[PDB]
Amino acid sequence: TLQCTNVTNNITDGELKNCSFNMTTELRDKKQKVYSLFYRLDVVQINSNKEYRLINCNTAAITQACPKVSFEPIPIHYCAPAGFAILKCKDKKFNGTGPCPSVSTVQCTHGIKPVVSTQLLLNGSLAEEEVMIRSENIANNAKNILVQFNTPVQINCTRPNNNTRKSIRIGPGQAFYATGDIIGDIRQAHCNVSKATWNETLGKVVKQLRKHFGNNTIIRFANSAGGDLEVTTHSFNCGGEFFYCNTSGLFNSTWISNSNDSITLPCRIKQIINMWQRIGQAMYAPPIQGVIRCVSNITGLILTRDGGSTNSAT
Amino acid sequence: INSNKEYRLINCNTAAITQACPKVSFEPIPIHYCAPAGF
Amino acid sequence: QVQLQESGPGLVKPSETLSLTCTVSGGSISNYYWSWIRQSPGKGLEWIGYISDSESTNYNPSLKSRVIISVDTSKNQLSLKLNSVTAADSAIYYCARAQQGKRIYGMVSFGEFFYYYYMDVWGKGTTVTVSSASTKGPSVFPLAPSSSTSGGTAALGCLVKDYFPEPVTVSWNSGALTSGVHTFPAVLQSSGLYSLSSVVTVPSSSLGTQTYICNVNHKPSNTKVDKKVEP
Amino acid sequence: SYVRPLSVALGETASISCGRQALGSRAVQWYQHRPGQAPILLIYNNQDRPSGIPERFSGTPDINFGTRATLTISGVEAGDEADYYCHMWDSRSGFSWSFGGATRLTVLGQPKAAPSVTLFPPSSEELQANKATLVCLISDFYPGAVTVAWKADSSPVKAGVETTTPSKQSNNKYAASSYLSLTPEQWKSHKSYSCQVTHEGSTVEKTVAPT
Ligand SMILES: *[C@@H]1O[C@H](CO)[C@@H](O[C@@H]2O[C@H](CO)[C@@H](O[C@@H]3O[C@H](CO[C@H]4O[C@H](CO[C@H]5O[C@H](CO)[C@@H](O)[C@H](O)[C@@H]5O[C@H]5O[C@H](CO)[C@@H](O)[C@H](O)[C@@H]5O)[C@@H](O)[C@H](O[C@H]5O[C@H](CO)[C@@H](O)[C@H](O)[C@@H]5O)[C@@H]4O)[C@@H](O)[C@H](O[C@H]4O[C@H](CO)[C@@H](O)[C@H](O)[C@@H]4O[C@H]4O[C@H](CO)[C@@H](O)[C@H](O)[C@@H]4O[C@H]4O[C@H](CO)[C@@H](O)[C@H](O)[C@@H]4O)[C@@H]3O)[C@H](O)[C@H]2NC(C)=O)[C@H](O)[C@H]1NC(C)=O
Ligand SMILES: *[C@@H]1O[C@H](CO)[C@@H](O[C@@H]2O[C@H](CO)[C@@H](O[C@@H]3O[C@H](CO[C@H]4O[C@H](CO[C@H]5O[C@H](CO)[C@@H](O)[C@H](O)[C@@H]5O)[C@@H](O)[C@H](O)[C@@H]4O)[C@@H](O)[C@H](O[C@H]4O[C@H](CO)[C@@H](O)[C@H](O)[C@@H]4O[C@H]4O[C@H](CO)[C@@H](O)[C@H](O)[C@@H]4O[C@H]4O[C@H](CO)[C@@H](O)[C@H](O)[C@@H]4O)[C@@H]3O)[C@H](O)[C@H]2NC(C)=O)[C@H](O)[C@H]1NC(C)=O
Ligand SMILES: *[C@@H]1O[C@H](CO)[C@@H](O[C@@H]2O[C@H](CO)[C@@H](O[C@@H]3O[C@H](CO[C@H]4O[C@H](CO)[C@@H](O)[C@H](O)[C@@H]4O)[C@@H](O)[C@H](O[C@H]4O[C@H](CO)[C@@H](O)[C@H](O)[C@@H]4O[C@H]4O[C@H](CO)[C@@H](O)[C@H](O)[C@@H]4O[C@H]4O[C@H](CO)[C@@H](O)[C@H](O)[C@@H]4O)[C@@H]3O)[C@H](O)[C@H]2NC(C)=O)[C@H](O)[C@H]1NC(C)=O
Ligand SMILES: *[C@@H]1O[C@H](CO)[C@@H](O[C@@H]2O[C@H](CO)[C@@H](O[C@@H]3O[C@H](CO[C@H]4O[C@H](CO)[C@@H](O)[C@H](O[C@H]5O[C@H](CO)[C@@H](O)[C@H](O)[C@@H]5O[C@H]5O[C@H](CO)[C@@H](O)[C@H](O)[C@@H]5O)[C@@H]4O)[C@@H](O)[C@H](O[C@H]4O[C@H](CO)[C@@H](O)[C@H](O)[C@@H]4O)[C@@H]3O)[C@H](O)[C@H]2NC(C)=O)[C@H](O)[C@H]1NC(C)=O
Ligand SMILES: *[C@@H]1O[C@H](CO)[C@@H](O[C@@H]2O[C@H](CO)[C@@H](O[C@@H]3O[C@H](CO[C@H]4O[C@H](CO)[C@@H](O)[C@H](O[C@H]5O[C@H](CO)[C@@H](O)[C@H](O)[C@@H]5O)[C@@H]4O)[C@@H](O)[C@H](O[C@H]4O[C@H](CO)[C@@H](O)[C@H](O)[C@@H]4O)[C@@H]3O)[C@H](O)[C@H]2NC(C)=O)[C@H](O)[C@H]1NC(C)=O
Ligand SMILES: *[C@@H]1O[C@H](CO)[C@@H](O[C@@H]2O[C@H](CO)[C@@H](O[C@@H]3O[C@H](CO[C@H]4O[C@H](CO)[C@@H](O)[C@H](O[C@H]5O[C@H](CO)[C@@H](O)[C@H](O)[C@@H]5O[C@H]5O[C@H](CO)[C@@H](O)[C@H](O)[C@@H]5O)[C@@H]4O)[C@@H](O)[C@H](O)[C@@H]3O)[C@H](O)[C@H]2NC(C)=O)[C@H](O)[C@H]1NC(C)=O
Ligand SMILES: *[C@@H]1O[C@H](CO)[C@@H](O[C@@H]2O[C@H](CO)[C@@H](O[C@@H]3O[C@H](CO)[C@@H](O)[C@H](O)[C@@H]3O)[C@H](O)[C@H]2NC(C)=O)[C@H](O)[C@H]1NC(C)=O
Ligand SMILES: *[C@@H]1O[C@H](CO)[C@@H](O[C@@H]2O[C@H](CO)[C@@H](O)[C@H](O)[C@H]2NC(C)=O)[C@H](O)[C@H]1NC(C)=O
Ligand SMILES: *[C@@H]1O[C@H](CO)[C@@H](O[C@@H]2O[C@H](CO)[C@@H](O)[C@H](O)[C@H]2NC(C)=O)[C@H](O)[C@H]1NC(C)=O
Ligand SMILES: *[C@@H]1O[C@H](CO)[C@@H](O)[C@H](O)[C@H]1NC(C)=O
Repeated sequence: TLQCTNVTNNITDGELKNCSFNMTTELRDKKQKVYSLFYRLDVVQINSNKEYRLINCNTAAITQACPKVSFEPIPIHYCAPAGFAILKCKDKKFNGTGPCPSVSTVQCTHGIKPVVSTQLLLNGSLAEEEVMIRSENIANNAKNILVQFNTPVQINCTRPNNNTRKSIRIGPGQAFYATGDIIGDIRQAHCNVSKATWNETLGKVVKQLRKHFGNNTIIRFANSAGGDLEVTTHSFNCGGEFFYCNTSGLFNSTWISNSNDSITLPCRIKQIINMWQRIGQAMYAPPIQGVIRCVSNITGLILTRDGGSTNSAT
Repeated sequence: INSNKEYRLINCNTAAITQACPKVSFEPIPIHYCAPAGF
Repeated sequence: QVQLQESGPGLVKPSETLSLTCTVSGGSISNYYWSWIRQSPGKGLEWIGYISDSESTNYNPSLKSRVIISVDTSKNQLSLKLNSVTAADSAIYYCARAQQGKRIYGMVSFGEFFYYYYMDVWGKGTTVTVSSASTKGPSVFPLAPSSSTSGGTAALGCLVKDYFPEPVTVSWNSGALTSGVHTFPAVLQSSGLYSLSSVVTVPSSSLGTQTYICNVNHKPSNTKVDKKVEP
Repeated sequence: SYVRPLSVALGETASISCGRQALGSRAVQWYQHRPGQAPILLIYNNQDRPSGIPERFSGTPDINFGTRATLTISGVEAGDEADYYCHMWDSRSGFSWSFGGATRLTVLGQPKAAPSVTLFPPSSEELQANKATLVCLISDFYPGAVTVAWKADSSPVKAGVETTTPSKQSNNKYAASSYLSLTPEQWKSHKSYSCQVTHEGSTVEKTVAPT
């Protein structure tokens, strides 16, 4: 239990915190107080000046990822063995299921990069076509939707704080990576999209779904309205710390009867995550020091209807 | 580090330790490495 | 093209209310913003607060107990009153003219800025200290020339000895002359009163009697005094 | 709190340090101060500067973090003599209500100006007021480091011994006065009286006598 309150700033925008705190040194009976900088979501209060406790402490353990390993995704080619074979389909207007007339033989997948993303996909494959996309059964709401593009538009997620860090030794060989002093401005995590391309790739996502709810019908959009903190917003990895932006500006339009203007999308950054909806030992994500900047290539998205209401009205 | 006097274990600085089980012994014995059929 | 002057009646008793106004003859004052600053000898400058045309006020941390400042539109100028002055608040004060710029570390919405407040053109300043003293006028005596160095040049000055604060006009012939001027600021005495001297350098061929008249004023005592000097 | 000192040589340009060093992106105002009269202004953004000011001084612009506000004072002269104030406004510090600490400068490398004394006895109607007193005047002397002594011929005074400390005109050199509480009795009792200064390691200092 490791006391803190707000971080130095003119009171503007749970931005972040700065606790000062007990710890065990390499020697046993020896202890030490030092400070670090956490974020709103990693800790929750109980009682004094004041002081909270780490959100996961409630239910699970944590093993911090070794910063020697990195989570930049790389192409993976899954392979069927001798005595078997994979196979690929090769018509562009193919929808989710059905026999494929154009077929050619592969044994190992093309390069799939395992991007950890919730509600959107990007830097993925892109069909030479107009983005025709499928469900398990569109007629029902409960089973998701999975778009993916024809020409990708760019995405660059940002927070321009140069974090500092400091290795400090917990004990025999264990070195905890405390986040250190911020030097420079205070700056929130966000992400840019020029609507010019967004609304027009949108525009072609608009017209094709029509071929399943009539060519004369309403369509709609606003923000996610159900679930937990992690999936209601864009969970993903960029360079070592994970993002969570409300996609508010994006889901902003109704299109019926058929200067830069760049969207900017606020995100919050996490460090300790119970991923893949699995309770158990958490992972503490070490910080990232200096600037950050990640370009990106939107290819797809994931959606789910809400269900019961008047048929085909709205 | 500092009294009457007292020190700390040289490795405490950088690493952990697991003591060898005295049931196992490190007397060396002949080992014959082997190539398999097909080699 | 915008100008200044500040008006202090003098010194008001301890535990009391200040009154100072500083009029401007430059333009429209409901378009901008004029604050206050304080010099005090043996200490540094200090700034204390402000307020707007759209009446948004502000004070200085150590001093916000009872500073209140509201300004007039008919008379384009500011009117500051305090309450409960100590001997320490003794000081010359300049009405300070603040021009604002933005800065921003980025793009407005995000949040994105403190605003700086920098200050263009201010006033000569009007002097006010504070102590429990009344008002009296100076003493006025002439100290004739020497008959100094070889002709031409010679010397002559006026004496003013016993007067309440040092800040007093002392013009010569209503400012007809300013050559060779040097008025010495005064010396404080154990009695507790400034004592000044002020002198112009003359030539011995200039002599003599061409109506040099020494003209001194002093407002808290409301004294108007001139004095004819002669060898 | 108070003044902290920096000295430079005449003709040549030097540094200026500042306290209070910023934490985030900067926007520091200056203020040139002269004791008694209005503090002028040399910049408003670390980049640009008001009108009518010589195009010499200039703070360091916020190009990246790593910069620390600094000025360089070319063509030094006695006119640059003043105290100035480094008023800070950074990204995350709150409303900055104090200025920068007062900062000294004196220009070094302007050799000295000898004083010049005047000396003009009590009034023709101070005598009647039952009081009498005459005061030395001196002019144009650098440095403003001078002691004066008053002189009953063959005996100093050590009475009514209060004088200004050297304060300075618009000629850039200092001035001073020394007043002499006396009585009209011992004023005529004595043949003459003096009041002679000790600027530098030199003298030049004459006397006066009653009518
Ligand atoms: C994602 O999408 C986002 C959405 O579009 C996008 O957001 C952008 O983010 C970036 C950063 O991520 C932002 O960049 C910053 O922008 C700041 C502001 O720049 C704008 O505003 C100023 C101010 O305008 C006033 O002042 C000028 C100057 O006199 C007047 O001429 C104007 O008329 C105006 O005055 C009126 O308006 C005021 C209100 O603003 C009123 O108060 C006033 O009374 C008047 O009514 C403009 O000058 C800027 O124009 C210039 O820049 C743009 C590009 O930004 C050019 O297109 C344009 O042609 C001009 O060149 C612009 O309009 C910047 O101040 C800031 O840069 C300073 O700070 C950084 C860090 O703090 C420093 O490293 C940097 O050096 C800069 O400091 C300079 O300036 C300061 C202050 O002046 C000086 O003190 C300092 O010495 C230094 O001077 C140097 O540069 C000077 C010129 O800058 C020069 O004069 C000097 O000689 C010296 O060389 C920073 O760049 C950007 O604002 C966001 N966009 C928007 C629209 O807000 C984002 O990029 C996207 N991508 C992501 C997130 O990855
Ligand atoms: C998160 O929470 C944490 C809580 O645990 C926060 O951590 C705390 O943060 C505060 C920040 O306010 C720290 O306070 C600072 O402590 C300084 C320690 O003092 C050292 O120096 C003393 C004497 O100097 C020796 O060492 C210097 C090198 O440092 C050396 O050059 C010199 O020759 C000499 O050997 C020494 O006795 C001490 O033991 C330390 O070693 C202290 O100096 C700081 O004082 C500042 O700030 C105060 C604020 O009012 C000023 O009034 C002071 O004048 C002083 O000003 C500084 O800046 C001036 C310019 O503006 C300089 O003129 C001053 O000299 C001084 O600058 C020095 O250091 C600069 C480099 O930093 C140099 O450039 C200068 O030349 C000077 O060397 C201040 O009080 C806490 O110590 C710290 N605690 C812990 C446990 O970490 C953390 O900040 C929080 N983070 C966030 C983001 O909120
Ligand atoms: C999300 O973020 C991404 C990434 O930020 C965004 O995508 C990027 O957008 C950029 C456009 O703003 C683009 O890069 C630019 O290219 C410009 C050139 O284009 C213009 O000129 C060419 C012809 O030259 C035209 O064809 C074109 O149509 C345009 O008219 C540059 O001008 C840009 O800036 C200069 O600085 C950058 C640094 O940021 C340099 O990298 C760049 O090269 C530019 O010039 C210097 O460097 C070159 C060599 O690189 C020199 O030749 C030149 O003289 C300049 O000199 C410096 O370097 C030399 C050494 O070479 C040295 O001698 C000298 O002293 C100087 O130091 C700018 O670079 C990106 O390509 C683009 N990225 C991607 C991946 O698409 C995206 O839009 C964002 N999306 C959203 C929604 O926000
Ligand atoms: C991701 O990022 C997006 C982008 O913004 C977020 O979207 C926001 O989501 C929040 C959900 O928390 C929405 O908040 C809800 O808003 C309603 C409306 O607020 C009314 O009630 C409050 C009292 O609670 C009033 O004070 C408000 O007053 C406004 O209007 C009057 C005049 O009508 C005016 O006097 C006020 O100053 C203010 O007006 C000013 O702003 C409006 C524009 O907003 C403008 O028209 C006006 O001219 C002024 O400029 C207002 O009447 C609110 O009632 C809801 O209530 C909940 O909280 C309150 C406590 O605050 C409880 O009382 C209540 O029971 C509920 O619990 C919500 O707060 C917000 O609208 C929405 N914004 C947008 C643009 O979509 C996402 O939430 C983000 N997601 C995450 C996960 O971070
Ligand atoms: C992590 O969680 C733990 C759980 O408790 C937190 O607990 C803290 O433990 C310590 C030690 O048990 C508490 O220390 C207290 O210190 C005060 C006052 O100490 C001051 O005065 C002392 C003399 O009275 C003096 O010895 C102290 O230090 C001197 O010497 C050191 C070098 O040895 C030097 O560095 C100093 O500068 C001084 O020279 C210090 O000046 C004391 O009054 C407390 O009372 C105990 O002892 C008295 C009798 O003296 C007894 O009557 C009491 O009942 C009590 O037994 C005690 O010694 C510390 O106070 C605890 N924390 C809090 C908030 O109280 C721990 O802090 C967490 N974080 C960590 C460890 O980082
Ligand atoms: C995000 O935030 C980080 C901060 O962590 C930024 O990283 C910093 O970037 C700057 C670039 O602007 C780097 O500076 C460069 O350093 C290199 C190498 O340094 C050598 O050469 C420089 C001279 O150029 C010299 O200063 C260095 O010497 C050090 O030690 C000397 C004594 O031997 C001393 O004389 C010298 O001044 C310096 O020590 C000083 O600092 C310490 C405290 O910091 C102080 O106690 C000491 O007394 C001295 O005052 C060294 O020989 C140069 O080649 C470059 O020219 C440039 O100077 C920083 O090094 C770098 N810092 C870190 C920690 O990485 C990011 O740039 C920033 N990015 C963005 C995008 O904002
Ligand atoms: C700086 O830290 C303090 C905490 O020490 C923050 O104060 C917090 O302010 C929020 C409102 O802005 C309070 O939330 C309240 O929650 C209750 C329900 O729990 C709700 O009914 C109220 O309407 C309100 O939303 C919160 O209690 C309060 N924390 C306290 C009092 O400990 C402050 O917001 C921080 N600074 C910034 C800029 O956020
Ligand atoms: C991002 O998308 C582009 C296509 O939109 C991918 O291919 C690039 O295409 C542009 C022109 O369209 C070329 O100039 C680049 O050289 C191409 N890059 C590569 C690596 O082939 C690009 O690969 C995508 N970025 C990724 C996958 O990281
Ligand atoms: C579309 O979504 C955007 C938010 O992404 C809404 O934009 C707001 O518009 C007002 C102007 O009336 C701005 O002052 C706000 O700052 C905007 N909000 C944000 C969060 O940027 C817009 O109103 C939406 N339009 C519709 C019809 O849904
Ligand atoms: C036309 O619209 C009505 C409602 O507006 C809807 O019920 C009907 O299914 C639509 N027909 C087609 C062919 O889309």
